[PDB]
Amino acid sequence: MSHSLRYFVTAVSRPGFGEPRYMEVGYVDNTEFVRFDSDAENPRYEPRARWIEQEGPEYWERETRRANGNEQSFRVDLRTALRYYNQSAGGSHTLQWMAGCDVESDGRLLRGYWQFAYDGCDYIALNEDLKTWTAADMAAQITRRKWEQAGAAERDRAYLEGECVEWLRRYLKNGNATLLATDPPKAHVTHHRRPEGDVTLRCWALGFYPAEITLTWQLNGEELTQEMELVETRPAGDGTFQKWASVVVPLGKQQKYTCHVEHEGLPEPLTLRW
Amino acid sequence: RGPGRAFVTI
Amino acid sequence: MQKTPQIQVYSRHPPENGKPNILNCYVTQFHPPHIEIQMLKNGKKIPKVEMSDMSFSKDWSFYILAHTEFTPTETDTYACRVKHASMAEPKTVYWDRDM
Repeated sequence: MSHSLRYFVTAVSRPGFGEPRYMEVGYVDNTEFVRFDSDAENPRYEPRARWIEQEGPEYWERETRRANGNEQSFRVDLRTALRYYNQSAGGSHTLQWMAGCDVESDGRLLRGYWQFAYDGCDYIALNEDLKTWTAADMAAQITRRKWEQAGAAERDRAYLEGECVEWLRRYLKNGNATLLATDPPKAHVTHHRRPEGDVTLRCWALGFYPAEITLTWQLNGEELTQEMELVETRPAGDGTFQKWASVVVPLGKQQKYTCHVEHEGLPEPLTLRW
Repeated sequence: RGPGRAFVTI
Repeated sequence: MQKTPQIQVYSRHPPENGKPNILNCYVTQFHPPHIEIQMLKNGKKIPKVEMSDMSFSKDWSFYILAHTEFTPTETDTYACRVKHASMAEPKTVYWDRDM
């Protein structure tokens, strides 16, 4: 499991405020490099990273039409949504598109993606086998059918495997310096000796990349969850990231709980304590 | 390159 | 559904009184995509509220990050007020280096 090209899309039906806000975001690992925010002066595809900027006019243009077109197809979807739900014409909503490909170091994608979400819940998604859909709610059921006969997956599958994998290695091969740069976390626990007879150890993990990580605590070997506390992986801005997990402990056990840090940059899973 | 809703709606 | 935003008011660089910096208000785990983020310095609002991001996680859960250039001191109090649908009132979150 190594690299990916993930494209994030959001259609936001803002009733009365005009046509839904449409936006596309391009990703490789945890890096936004391209964007398309409907509400813009020059509505071209934006180079949201310097490395991609090497791409010619043929690219940005060949992409603008891509986005702009999709915006229209979404408009339809949004409109059609209400119908499928008897919902008020004056109600706002969101249609989310998440399509990408997780390609392995050698070169073969480990997984292709093409999924949907209306507002927040999963709507319909192209399964693991890359050849079949999934219907969350009854609405999606219509779609699975619609898409089955039309052979919608076939058209997609060849992208995730095609231009996705094909453009992935290129986006990397021409901007790998800027990209790749893997960083390990520099963890360490803190010990707040607050009153109430209970002290809490906080295990931070900083300066890492990729963002994707895993962090935990182990009390004398015992795994613990319904007691732990972990903040979302917040970005450090400087290409790096931060994060942490905390566990309350009775003032006097301390040596009994230990934090774990697993990350690509790390050789073995980092175990520590206070 | 990004994917495209191939005008294959809901 | 309608999920609650998990705010985090931290700094882009380890805090040093006098040493300039960046204050991030990385907001996450929230839905719908509408939200309002204000970076406040001593109660008042921060003019150049440089904000950035606007995307979402695997579980669809939206995310965005605000960030103003600032400088710590012992006194100057900084916080980040987030107003969002999932909540009844704008939750304000103060800056706390010591963690």
